[PDB]
Amino acid sequence: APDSVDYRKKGYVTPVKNQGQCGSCWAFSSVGALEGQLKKKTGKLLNLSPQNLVDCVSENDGCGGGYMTNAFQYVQKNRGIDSEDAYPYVGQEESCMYNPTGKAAKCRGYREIPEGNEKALKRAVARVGPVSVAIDASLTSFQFYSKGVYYDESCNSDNLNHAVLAVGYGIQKGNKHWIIKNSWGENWGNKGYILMARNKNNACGIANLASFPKM
Amino acid sequence: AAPDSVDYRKKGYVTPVKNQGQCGSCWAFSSVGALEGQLKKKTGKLLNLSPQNLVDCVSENDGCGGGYMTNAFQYVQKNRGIDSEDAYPYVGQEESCMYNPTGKAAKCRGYREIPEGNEKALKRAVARVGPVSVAIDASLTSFQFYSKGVYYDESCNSDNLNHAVLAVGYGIQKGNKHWIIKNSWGENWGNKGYILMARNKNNACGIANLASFPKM
Ligand SMILES: *CC(=O)CNC(=O)[C@H](CC(C)C)N[C@@H](c1ccc(-c2ccc(S(C)(=O)=O)cc2)cc1)C(F)(F)F
Ligand SMILES: *CC(=O)CNC(=O)[C@H](CC(C)C)N[C@@H](c1ccc(-c2ccc(S(C)(=O)=O)cc2)cc1)C(F)(F)F
Ligand SMILES: [Ca+2]
Ligand SMILES: [Ca+2]
Ligand SMILES: [Ca+2]
Ligand SMILES: [Ca+2]
Repeated sequence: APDSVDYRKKGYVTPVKNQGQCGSCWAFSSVGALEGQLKKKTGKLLNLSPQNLVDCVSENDGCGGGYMTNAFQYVQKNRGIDSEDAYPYVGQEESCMYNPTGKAAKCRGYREIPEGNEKALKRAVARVGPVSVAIDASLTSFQFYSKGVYYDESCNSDNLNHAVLAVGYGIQKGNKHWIIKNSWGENWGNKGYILMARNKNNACGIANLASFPKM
Repeated sequence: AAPDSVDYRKKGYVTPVKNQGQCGSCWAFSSVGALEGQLKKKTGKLLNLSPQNLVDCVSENDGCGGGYMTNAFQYVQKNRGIDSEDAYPYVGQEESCMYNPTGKAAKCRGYREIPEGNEKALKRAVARVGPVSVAIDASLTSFQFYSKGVYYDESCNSDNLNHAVLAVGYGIQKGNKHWIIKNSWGENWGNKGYILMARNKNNACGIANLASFPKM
């Protein structure tokens, strides 16, 4: 495993999205991991549709929230997920409108990172690609993050409430970090990204509910 | 059109009422009951399946901390099997996964969901398939102290699903349509462990909001 990796440089990460008021971060996180695998398997980078997941993953609760594994299982059972161009984001739960003609990716299952294992999360980001992760995003400090390696001990690894995407990891000024892609728009944080402290005892519970799609 | 009333207990599709104890494992009892009914339907054999196997091994759920039935059906499918209660007994607390393939007694090819909120679709599913896993709002004190009769309470909350049970049938009693529900709180609870819950009373207690059954 390399000491640092960044999938944005390789072209495995789509532009930062804005979920709006909807509790759909889990759909943006799932799509980001699927997008990375799709690029890995076909050489194509394209936007996949979070709305498709919000409207059709009955295991989840639409804008009320959800888990990424349920999203990967749906794409697997459904035999596909639409591209964003074929099923645009609207920011509110609506009836399933999945369209097989707009199918842009498939999923053969999923793999979960063992709970709290930052070492395993790091190997996955390195050898598989971007990995869906859950963190505690409740603090005002995370919300007003702007630069540097974010860390707060008030972060509660037992209070997971937000889904994001680990697109890489590394070190900045001797400080280990995860490169995290958020879905709060290009203006939140650092152009929509946040560097989160790595190996500081699973800060913000970053390795507590991580998983990635199989393709 | 489906029959006016159905009771799979008369068909031998339902095992005795179990007691989950203090563990938040109602979802595992509801899942195993739905699997036990399809197993009886497809093979003619009725046997107890293991809730413990689900509690210890369904990583998508939280063990005794709670969970959902669809995650359990998805585990049995992905796992290629679920143990009998005899090969993996209920202990009422979270333990390490100790699934034994040699003790497998049922399998799952996935699951089907009932459309949300549709008590009509749920009635047709129960009649066509057998017992169906369902989730309800069991928080009311009237529910916890239920004894007999068709249960209905206007304050039951449809969006607050917090408990999993098993619909083994439906019918009518004293003019009130009902769902026949097997609970996992022991035989002393309710009516020998069962409760009749109001049917077609605008989805009372959210009975049709999260109903599913395993494919075999
Ligand atoms: C971020 C965001 O926009 C909302 N946060 C979440 O969705 C968060 C992500 C996890 C990865 C920490 N999850 C919340 C959540 C999970 C699950 C549900 C839910 C699913 C299914 C149903 S059901 C069975 O009735 O259809 C009901 C609820 C809701 C929210 C959580 F966990 F609360 F943080
Ligand atoms: C009945 C009983 O014994 C406890 N009630 C429940 O399990 C209830 C049944 C459903 C059908 C309403 N579900 C509760 C619940 C669901 C999900 C979790 C949970 C799942 C996964 C994780 S994770 C992300 O860490 O893997 C964490 C929690 C817990 C409880 C509910 F919804 F709260 F009523
Ligand atoms: Ca819903
Ligand atoms: Ca603080
Ligand atoms: Ca788990
Ligand atoms: Ca699931």
